[PDB]
Amino acid sequence: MWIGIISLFPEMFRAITDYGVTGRAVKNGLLSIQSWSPRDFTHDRHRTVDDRPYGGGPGMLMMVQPLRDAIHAAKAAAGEGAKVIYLSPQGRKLDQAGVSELATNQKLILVCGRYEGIDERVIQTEIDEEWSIGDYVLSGGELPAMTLIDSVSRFIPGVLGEGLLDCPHYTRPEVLEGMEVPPVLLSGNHAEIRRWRLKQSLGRTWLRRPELLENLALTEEQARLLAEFKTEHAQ
Ligand SMILES: Nc1ncnc2c1ncn2[C@@H]1O[C@H](CSCC[C@H](N)C(=O)O)[C@@H](O)[C@H]1O
Repeated sequence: MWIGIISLFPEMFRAITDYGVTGRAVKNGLLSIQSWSPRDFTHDRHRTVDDRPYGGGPGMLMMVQPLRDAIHAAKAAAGEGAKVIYLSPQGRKLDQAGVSELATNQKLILVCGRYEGIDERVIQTEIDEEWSIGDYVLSGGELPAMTLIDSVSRFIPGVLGEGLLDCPHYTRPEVLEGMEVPPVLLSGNHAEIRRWRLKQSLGRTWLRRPELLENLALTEEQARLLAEFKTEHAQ
């Protein structure tokens, strides 16, 4: 996987380039990242990158020419089949399934807005798809870009060595403040353990995200474990 970045603050990406799973993938070559900043495509003395919006409005928009030039340069480095993504609260809402679709590309170019955004005609001319990390607003496309890169990298084979929320987890000591590790975790029974996990997963998804379960086709075993969870919950 190759990733080109267009952003006014390339340095922010160090958060993904130098730490954890992501930094190691990068140091090992599973992942590469280059960035072109619109600031280096500026022609004026003040290096201008924002511009006024037609029709009035609150903020600024990214100046079009320095933005397009930065995008063109990433396009030139990357070539054919490099999907251009614009991070935007107006794009498709990201979820594990879309992360899957994205992880399927070998080359991506991510476009990071600042201010109130980018010119509609640049989106229509330069971008293949818009993606949002969630129904809320950030002041930049960097975190969203890094978020996209992080979740997707987890699918590349050397990076790490289905409907429900995960179950609770436990690790040393066996009793922490009078609270014990559920005894099944301590038995060695592979299936009694797997059963407790699926059951806790079903119950948590019910308690916290009942709507995920409605989009799930449960097996009879899952229905029984849920029904069983719901019952020992009324106690
Ligand atoms: N939830 C979210 N997902 C992805 N990008 C987001 C985001 N919130 C903000 N951004 C990024 O940061 C910028 C500033 S906020 C922009 C909101 C503007 N009303 C909209 O039309 O664009 C956008 O250009 C976007 O790239």
